[PDB]
Amino acid sequence: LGSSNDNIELVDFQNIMFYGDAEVGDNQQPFTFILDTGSANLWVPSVKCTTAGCLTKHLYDSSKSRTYEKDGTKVEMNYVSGTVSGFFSKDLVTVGNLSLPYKFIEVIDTNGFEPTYTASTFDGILGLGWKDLSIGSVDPIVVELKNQNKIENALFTFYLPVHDKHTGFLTIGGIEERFYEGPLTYEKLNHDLYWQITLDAHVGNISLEKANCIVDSGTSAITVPTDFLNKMLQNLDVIKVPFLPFYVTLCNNSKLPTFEFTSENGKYTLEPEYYLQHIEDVGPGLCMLNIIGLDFPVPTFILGDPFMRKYFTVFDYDNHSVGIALAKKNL
Amino acid sequence: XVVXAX
Repeated sequence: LGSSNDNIELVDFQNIMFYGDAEVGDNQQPFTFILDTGSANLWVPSVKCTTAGCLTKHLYDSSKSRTYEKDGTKVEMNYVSGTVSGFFSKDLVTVGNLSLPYKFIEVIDTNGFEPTYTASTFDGILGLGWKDLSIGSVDPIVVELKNQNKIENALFTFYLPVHDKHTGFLTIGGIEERFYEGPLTYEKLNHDLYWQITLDAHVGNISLEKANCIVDSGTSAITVPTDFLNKMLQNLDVIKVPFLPFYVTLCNNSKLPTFEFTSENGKYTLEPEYYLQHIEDVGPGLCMLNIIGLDFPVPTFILGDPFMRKYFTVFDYDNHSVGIALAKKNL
Repeated sequence: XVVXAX
């Protein structure tokens, strides 16, 4: 194929999120995952799953895998959107076309991840974050694949799909020009936890210097600290439905600002067309901001799918940095 | 929405 470059194809989910596939056990056993750079653990719904959410999912059968390596360590995987239960197990994970004995979680209780889990098409979540972000300290997949001379560089890359325009790819091992436009620009991680970097946040006249910015493929929206969100919805003609993170605006609202993130290396912007979600069925020419107030311990912005949809992103483990370039409209 | 780890 492409020398040392994998390429797990991505497919959009409801035009907001995206999924990719991978397998466990020496007998393949395919699973649709959410490729989450926002987490560092790999879990899959087990045949031992007894919760309703699993009814619709592809399940993992260890007894059918010559590679299965038991463990049984009870484990709870916690996310911002939910919680998933099960236990540790090790088997042959296959991403793209590379396999490797990998440790993961067999989930048997998905009640804490509802209604999200039953309303989605994915089976499990495959973390792509850092070792310190995981549970049961598991070295990342791309790291191991590198530490096992299976790939050239300890880094993966994302080119999110566009529903009826083009699919996408999760390239592992190396960077490919077919995916981007203009020059790449690297920003150093301020910590080896989430793929978190430091940038100045500037929307209208609101500005947050040295804000923590998490590049997260596992987040469907653009997260913004509460205070910032409130000041941001000021002289705008947006409608917040009381007690709902539902902000309605006229898609053509000429007051809608453009997010501006900057460092001494570059300037990344996100215009309304990138963070607006069409809501035509609710009302004609109507849109919702797909932005949300979320306060972390330290002022943080989660650059979710909206950002990554406009910006081709490189996640370098070896250089501990994030590459950012404009994505090609088409392939 | 969906916000992926604690």
